[PDB]
Amino acid sequence: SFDLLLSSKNGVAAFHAFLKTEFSEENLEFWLACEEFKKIRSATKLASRAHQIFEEFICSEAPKEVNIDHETRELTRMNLQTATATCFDAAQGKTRTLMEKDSYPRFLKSPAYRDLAAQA
Amino acid sequence: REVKLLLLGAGESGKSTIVKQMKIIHEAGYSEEECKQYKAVVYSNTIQSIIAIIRAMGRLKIDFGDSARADDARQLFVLAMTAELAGVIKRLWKDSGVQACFNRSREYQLNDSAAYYLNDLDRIAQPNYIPTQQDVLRTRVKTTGIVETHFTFKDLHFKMFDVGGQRSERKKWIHCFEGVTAIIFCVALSDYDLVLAEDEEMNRMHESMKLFDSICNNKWFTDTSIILFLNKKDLFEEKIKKSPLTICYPEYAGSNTYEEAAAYIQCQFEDLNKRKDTKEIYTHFTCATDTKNVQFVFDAVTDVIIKNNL
Ligand SMILES: Nc1nc2c(ncn2[C@@H]2O[C@H](COP(=O)(O)OP(=O)(O)O)[C@@H](O)[C@H]2O)c(=O)[nH]1
Ligand code: ALF
Ligand SMILES: [Mg+2]
Repeated sequence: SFDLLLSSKNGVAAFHAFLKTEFSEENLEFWLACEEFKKIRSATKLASRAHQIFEEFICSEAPKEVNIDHETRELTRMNLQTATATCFDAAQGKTRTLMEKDSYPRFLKSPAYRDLAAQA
Repeated sequence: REVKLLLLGAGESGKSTIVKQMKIIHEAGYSEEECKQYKAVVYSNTIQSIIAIIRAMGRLKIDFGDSARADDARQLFVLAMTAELAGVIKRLWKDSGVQACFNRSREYQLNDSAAYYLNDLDRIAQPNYIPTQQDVLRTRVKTTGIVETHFTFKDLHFKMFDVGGQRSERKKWIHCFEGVTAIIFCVALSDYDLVLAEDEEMNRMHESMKLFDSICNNKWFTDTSIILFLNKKDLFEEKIKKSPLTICYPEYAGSNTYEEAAAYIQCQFEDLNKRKDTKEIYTHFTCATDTKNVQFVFDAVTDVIIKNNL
């Protein structure tokens, strides 16, 4: 499963190295930015952190801008108006699917992993 | 004699499908095991297509022909293959309100393979179902990043780099611009009446044109073979009598028929060339999902990549 990969320290780092090879690491980063963000109980830190995550990965002039459609983008922008813990669930699902469907299967057929399973 | 080749183009123009057609042509087809791996995608492609139409009905305010479909729609959303879901999906698809919405897909975002999968639900929904080569070809997965794949045709070895077409992916394209032998630039002809999935204010064809102006005339590619695939011709053919090209080109004085409108698109792109004396856009009308056609076009391309590089 893909859910196992995303749960382990080793797995994530290995998967990152691969995504770097295909210039799509921004996906995994955001997804990890979202799993930290939602643990925040304070409504101020959420407030600020939401502007940070949105500024880096979502925004149309974003440095690590992730590939999501117009609807999911502008929804996440209206979810900022009051940043709760779920603010990015939509954007985070689009991104998870992007990794699961497209680049996760290539990773399983990569030598990066092929060797580390051969070790396993 | 290793050649470096690029598939560039806006999102959903058909780059990844051309990459699949290499695996089929210049390797030896898909296995049966390899096909059984595309089940999930076909099923998910199908489920996503139909959700897309139904969500558009509440936005566009279109009624079901038969009010009991609301109850299936509910189940659809919650369930997302099994018999229950198939039945739900089938019943939704046959509904006249659903079909009125499907015939207005230009106002929202719908996978092009929708009709193909949905019209074939009986086969797909079977328990012992194994995708066909075409089913596999019809599958949609968003490419994110830059995928390098190596190929050996009859007279050429190819390093072939496939990229994502969406705006957020275009930053990354600069990683493979060095020593580029040829660029196949995909354009989805059927996009003339559609908007971008990443900007609803932006017509997809005007987007491809701006993109093409910038690649065609880019300094990096003075020495690269610019090849222009006018793709999804099959989808365009069955569109054009239903939806007029004036959506995309208000200037257009010609008939909304397949050949003339296709000749017109072609000229628009080809007019973007800023050094026509010295540079030649090699144009081909393609159906990416039609192996035979992509086989014939790739022979014509290869010849240009010999003539212009030896
Ligand atoms: N009927 C038809 N479908 C196509 C054609 N080209 C691409 N498709 C389908 O349209 C979708 C987009 O193709 P894809 O290669 O994934 O787009 P990409 O983002 O440019 O790589 C896929 O589901 C393909 O099966 C074509 O020429 N004809
Ligand atoms: F340009 Al794409 F998936 F939309 F390769
Ligand atoms: Mg692709």
